[PDB]
Amino acid sequence: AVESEFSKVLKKHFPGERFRSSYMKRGGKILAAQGEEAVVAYLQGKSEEEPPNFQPPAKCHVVTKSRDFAEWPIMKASEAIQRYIYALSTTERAACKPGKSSESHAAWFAATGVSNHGYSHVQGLNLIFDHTLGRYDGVLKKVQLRNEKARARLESINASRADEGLPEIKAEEEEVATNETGHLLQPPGINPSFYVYQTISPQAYRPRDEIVLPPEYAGYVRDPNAPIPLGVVRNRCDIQKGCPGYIPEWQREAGTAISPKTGKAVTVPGLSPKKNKRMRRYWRSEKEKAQDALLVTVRIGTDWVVIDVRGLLRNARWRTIAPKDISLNALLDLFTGDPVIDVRRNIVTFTYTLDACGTYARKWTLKGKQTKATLDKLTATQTVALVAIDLGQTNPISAGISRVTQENGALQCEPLDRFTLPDDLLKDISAYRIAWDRNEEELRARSVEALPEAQQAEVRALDGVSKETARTQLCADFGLDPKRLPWDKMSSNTTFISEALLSNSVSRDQVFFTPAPKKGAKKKAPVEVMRKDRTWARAYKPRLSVEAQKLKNEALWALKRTSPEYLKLSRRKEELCRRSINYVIEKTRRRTQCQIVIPVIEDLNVRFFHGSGKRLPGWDNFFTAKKENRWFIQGLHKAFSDLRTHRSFYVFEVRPERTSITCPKCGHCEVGNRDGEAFQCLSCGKTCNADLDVATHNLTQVALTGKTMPKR
RNA sequence: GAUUGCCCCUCACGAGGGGACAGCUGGUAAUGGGAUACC
DNA sequence: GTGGCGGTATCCCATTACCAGCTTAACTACGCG
DNA sequence: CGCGTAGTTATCGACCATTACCC
Ligand SMILES: [Mg+2]
Ligand SMILES: [Mg+2]
Ligand SMILES: [Zn+2]
Repeated sequence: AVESEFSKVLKKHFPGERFRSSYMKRGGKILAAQGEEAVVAYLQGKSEEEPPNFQPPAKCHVVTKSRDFAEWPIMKASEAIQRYIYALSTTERAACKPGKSSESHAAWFAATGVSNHGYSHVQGLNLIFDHTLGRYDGVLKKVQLRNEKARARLESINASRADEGLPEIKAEEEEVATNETGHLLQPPGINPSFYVYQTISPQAYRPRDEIVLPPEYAGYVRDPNAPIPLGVVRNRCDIQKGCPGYIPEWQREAGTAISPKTGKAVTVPGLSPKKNKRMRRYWRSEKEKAQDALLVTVRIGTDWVVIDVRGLLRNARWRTIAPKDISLNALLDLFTGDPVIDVRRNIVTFTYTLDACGTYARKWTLKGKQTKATLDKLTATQTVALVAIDLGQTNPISAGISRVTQENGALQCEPLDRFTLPDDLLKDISAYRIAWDRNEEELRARSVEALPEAQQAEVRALDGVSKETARTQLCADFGLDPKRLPWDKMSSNTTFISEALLSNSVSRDQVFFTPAPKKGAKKKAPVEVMRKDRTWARAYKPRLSVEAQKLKNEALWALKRTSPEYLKLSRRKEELCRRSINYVIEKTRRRTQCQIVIPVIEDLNVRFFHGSGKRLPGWDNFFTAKKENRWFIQGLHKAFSDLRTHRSFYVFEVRPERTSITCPKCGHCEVGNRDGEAFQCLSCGKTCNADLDVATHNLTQVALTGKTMPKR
């Protein structure tokens, strides 16, 4: 880090009037050009307390290219530069200055021997050069901050510990980012991003002969300064029989009816009575669809690319920052002129300008004593809603809305409403877990179809009688009568088989064993636990031939790697976690009738909130796969922390030490009050839903005050 | 009442209803599932 | 800063978490029509 | 002379807090 001259003049005149980037860039030029005295007159008027420093992304689709990416001089030049910089040492990088001018660019390209495959744009190269130099220095800073963070952690532990006891670790070994020879161990990989820049920025398609479009875009005309018409008609009940987009009679009116072929009672909600509904357009053929696109081009040389900007139009008509009449050029001016083309997916990611859209993004969620002090400011003027969130698996989210107001030197926190998210979102959570299991079973059932006809028959036969074979084999080997022993009440930790075994009392050798102590933090004398029925069931299932198993599982791996479903589900769970924090926020906002909602979530370390899958106890279900039951705690924890930056929300991370335990009424925190989802204090006998009422009541009370919950 | 795409559901396959919209890379690390092996 | 899955060692696959990198543009200049 | 292509040259700043919490 090196001080700048510009920083001095601002710090000397504007201590606390930080400005956003666009004014900073323009302001720097004026100072350097028109002297130091002329920058104040530009920077005195316009400034903001919290300047928007975040731009949402918008994604569109590539239509056609001149040739495949990575066949372009910029893409080859970027790769050649990148893999040269990542294999430099620390000392060599210090004497590697690729300066920002055209003259120095060539001096660099010659002094090192790296080639540029016919591409030299000073700005475009400068973008690549800084980003590559940035990544190389980033992996070196990253260790240093982590090294600093451990040192800071050690620093606290010694001073605090050294007064209560003697033991204190003196120090620890420095973690380096370098090899013995100076090189970079685990150096960054190249990035395949076509970073578009100003001299190349997208602009509305006009027909040039080098650019040739697929046969569907036969005549593409679009006056870039005309207002783009609206696709759908205003009343979709005029569309006739033939034309596309025809809503049939039975589907307009709400009600229930039976289809003519089979007959099922299906509720039809009818046309949506909504005013911000996205409109879906339908063309007769794929040629009409193309002529109603928004094509803009990006030319860098003898190789171009055409992209379809309907994606940006939807993303702008959803945020309602685009008038109903708008031109193609106006749409492009709503976004920055530097897209990021994704070459391996043919997707271009625009972002909004700070003027068109853009919000402040708080870097961190406030914790500790910042919670009280933040409410001290925000309640000085208006009242702020306070939703307290407590995650679980019986009830995914439990929320309590309060209404903090301020009287002199206190924050009256009115409790308003405790609720949980509705059954529809619970139904989708259940349906998401069923879809995952269905996906897994289909992949398994299609890996069987990848076997040759001989091994296929073996697998089909064995799986059908797998449970029957194990049952009969176990009984015959140890003589146990199947009927005397209950089967359906078999779990992962029951010991029914052994007790029937021990009732015969053949020997004690075969059952008891000496569990090897698990490598871990905790070591004791090793327990002698008797082996369970799940272990017996596993060890007696009929194993499949090694060769067929190698072939069968290799087929599954191939199907699994190239399966579109896991992306489908991973987005599905994320959007279902986000949908469940929007209900929460919108419900509290329509109830508290306040603009500003600051949700309060527990400071749970998501690494240990993952959960597990589930098998129903039983003998039949030892040989089936585990139904997936992973927790949404990580999803919903991240979704609230994302409200912090995506929508500039305040977020409160507060330690949930005794929140689920400490009785609301009294300060007595014994661990035995909680029993699951039935709380009961053991001094002032009281019954509340541990999740809904005591956990949220206590979370809010540790929010209004920085102090952590009292202990004894 | 917003032209593509993406996610979920219904469908008389004409379509209808609802949902997400901060995303890319890269290096590491966990987590869950599946298979074998062994005390 | 993991719990009631009996422990460990190989792999295989998926998705996350965590922390690095990113996600302009006005003004000016010069070779062609 | 005007317009498509393109080089120069401008800014990058911070946080709390430690024996439970969900199965
Ligand atoms: Mg809790
Ligand atoms: Mg709870
Ligand atoms: Zn009590």
